[PDB]
Amino acid sequence: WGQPFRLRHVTTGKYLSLMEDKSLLLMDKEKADVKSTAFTFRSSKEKLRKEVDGMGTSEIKYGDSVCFIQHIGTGLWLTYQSS
Amino acid sequence: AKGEAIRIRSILRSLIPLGDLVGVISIAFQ
Amino acid sequence: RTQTGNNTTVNIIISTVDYLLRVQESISDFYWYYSGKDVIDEQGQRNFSKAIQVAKQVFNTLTEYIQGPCTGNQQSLAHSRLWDAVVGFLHVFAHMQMKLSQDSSQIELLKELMDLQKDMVVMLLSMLEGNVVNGTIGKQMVDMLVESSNNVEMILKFFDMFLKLKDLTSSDTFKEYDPDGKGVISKRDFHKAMESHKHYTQSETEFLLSCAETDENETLDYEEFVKRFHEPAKDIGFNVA
Amino acid sequence: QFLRTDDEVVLQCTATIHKEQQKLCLAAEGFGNRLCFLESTSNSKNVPPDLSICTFVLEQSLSVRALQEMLANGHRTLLYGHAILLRHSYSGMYLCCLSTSRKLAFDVGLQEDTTGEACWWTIHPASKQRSEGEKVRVGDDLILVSVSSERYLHLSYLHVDAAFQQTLWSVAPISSAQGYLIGGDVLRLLHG
Repeated sequence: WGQPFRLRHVTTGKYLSLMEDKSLLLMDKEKADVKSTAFTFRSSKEKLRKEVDGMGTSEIKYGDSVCFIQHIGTGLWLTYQSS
Repeated sequence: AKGEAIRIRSILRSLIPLGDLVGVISIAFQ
Repeated sequence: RTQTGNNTTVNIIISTVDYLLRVQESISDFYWYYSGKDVIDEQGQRNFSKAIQVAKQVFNTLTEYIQGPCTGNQQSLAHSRLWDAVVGFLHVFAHMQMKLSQDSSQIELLKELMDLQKDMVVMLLSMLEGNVVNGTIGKQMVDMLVESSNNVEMILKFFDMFLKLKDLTSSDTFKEYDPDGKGVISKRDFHKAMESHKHYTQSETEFLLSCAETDENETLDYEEFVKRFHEPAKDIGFNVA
Repeated sequence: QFLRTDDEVVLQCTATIHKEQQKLCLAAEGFGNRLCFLESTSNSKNVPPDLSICTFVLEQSLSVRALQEMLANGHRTLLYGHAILLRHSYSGMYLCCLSTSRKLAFDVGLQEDTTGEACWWTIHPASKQRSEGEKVRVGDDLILVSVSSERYLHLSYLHVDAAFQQTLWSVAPISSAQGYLIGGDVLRLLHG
């Protein structure tokens, strides 16, 4: 939890870059930077590591966790809009 | 086949790749 | 080890560990050169026993450095690269005792290697004495048995196939079946002997019959096959146990 | 700490052309493209590097005479003077030394069959201090020499090829439990 993550969609090869000046968009390798796309995951909608060696300690499962995306650069949380 | 003898001989193939024959014909009549 | 009253220290014991590691590696490289041809020349034996004595001598020094329980010697040598050298020696030991113990001419070098085996386990056992219960050094030696379990299984089976030999020999269930008992037991007689003692997988009966003597008709001695052989497998195997 | 068998590492350099720390690493695709190629890692915040097609997995380390023993036809730790394999961690192809060129600098390709001396590489120390027989720590600079072609893993100008001129190569670790999120992975992002 809390370490940053970039996201690449696989079937295209683009990066989910948060251009909140317009919208959460999908841009390429050369255009994507750190603050444009880097996300973390937390247990909840709250806001209250990075330097280890080895393969680390397994924090998060696959099936049994509900993670929430908190962007580094803007603090934004992913949401939906209300076949 | 003695193993490394092949690979040294291949290194010998790798250098002067039979363009020696230009030297073969060019010398013999000067 | 620590050399206080002078100016700059030279920890000589790690240096002699490193020389042992060198000789270990070169014995291991001599193994691979005879890993396939399996009938060793006079020059190979003459050179090889000449190396065996040197390895015997450096293990006697590694005993009598650490044989007194001066614990700092144990600690300082515990974190060096001894364990890998020991692992490499065991990997020599298993396959070497296997393919050596199959001829009549290889008796002498096998004597020498069992001797080296004895002083090597003398060194390792004499190292492991300042234990408590779950000591660090005991954990290290557990771990080197873990990482090279395979070949040590071969050496334990090699001890079995000449300890149980004297056991199944010493009973008069076939040693009485020859009327003479004067070292005359035929190869088919010894085959129907050793299979019907019923402690032997038949591959290892083939191993012993391939090993034994092939003594000029089909026979084999009692005294000068197993009582010949049963002494060193007792002596080293004692220390192993 | 050390580089144990059957983990996941890379190979890497720095390209210096007029004050460049152009940190290129090694990548190869396979898949209708046998020749290996480059991947810069200096431009990290600039470009997130496509790192899935760069990594490799050690299958097997042995000694040189043990390589002869295999050529008669268990997570050990490698030492300077071992012969190793390098499978491409993605494609499953093994990294080898091709007998073609693009002088006499041989090309570097991927292949399938582990037979023959193409797939195999010795290691040599890039240190007067650290030398033969001892371990390879994390991040040790090292030279790789093929068994068959007996050429160094050369970085040319920018080609990557087997040549008679040495080239430094650094190694960095990448990875080494079940049901647990482990990085570098492709997955689905459910909603409910």
